[PDB]
Amino acid sequence: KETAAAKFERQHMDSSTSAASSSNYCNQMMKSRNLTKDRCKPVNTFVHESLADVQAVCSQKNVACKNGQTNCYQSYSTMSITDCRETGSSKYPNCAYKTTQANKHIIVACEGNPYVPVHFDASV
Amino acid sequence: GSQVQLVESGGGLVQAGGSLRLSCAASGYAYTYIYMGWFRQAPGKEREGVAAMDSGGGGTLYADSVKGRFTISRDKGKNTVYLQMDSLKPEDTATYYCAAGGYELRDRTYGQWGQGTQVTVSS
Repeated sequence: KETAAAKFERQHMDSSTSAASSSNYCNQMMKSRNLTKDRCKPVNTFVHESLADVQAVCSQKNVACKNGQTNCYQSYSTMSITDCRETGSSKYPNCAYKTTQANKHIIVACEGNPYVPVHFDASV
Repeated sequence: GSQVQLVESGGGLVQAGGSLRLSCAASGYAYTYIYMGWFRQAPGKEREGVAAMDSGGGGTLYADSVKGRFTISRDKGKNTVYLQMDSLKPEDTATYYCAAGGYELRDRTYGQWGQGTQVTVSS
């Protein structure tokens, strides 16, 4: 089965792409990474940094997750990210997304040994 | 210095009915771990959470088999956690591990681990 660490990579990692403005990016990526298959995932963030640099966040600042869990980690630097959010007309199975580039600290929940990102929690 | 290290002390060999104190001080991390806790692996058994506590001294949780006998504390230094173990039983024999940076007693959520300290309770 897909591991928790691989699911994070499929859902949130896009290291090869730059922060260049790209208005259709989320419509393309939300489908390609299977985040529109069973429902429209309402919000999803992709990170344009290396996998090593994102895995390293699990050793950075321990902070509370949005839900109250306490195994989240905030990156010391802001990172090049893309926020994908459903549009007002989006309705499954016809999902549609707005793309927004940002530079923000990422917050991920980490698990396992080795200790790696398994959930993308927030950017601030 | 550059590495996070969870330094464990105390533990060791003790007779049943006796007491031990385990201590763990994390060095190398400049901020505060929200949760720290103690885990153990007894001979013949999977690793289990023994006690955990958040940096405010709250969120305190204990394995049912040690409630009323073990006391966890975090009031004795930044990123330090102590486990006072009284009325020790032979089945408390195990390698005890300090852990930091996780949530409650869920061992998969903790990313920093001590190397493990033997506790042996003889009958």
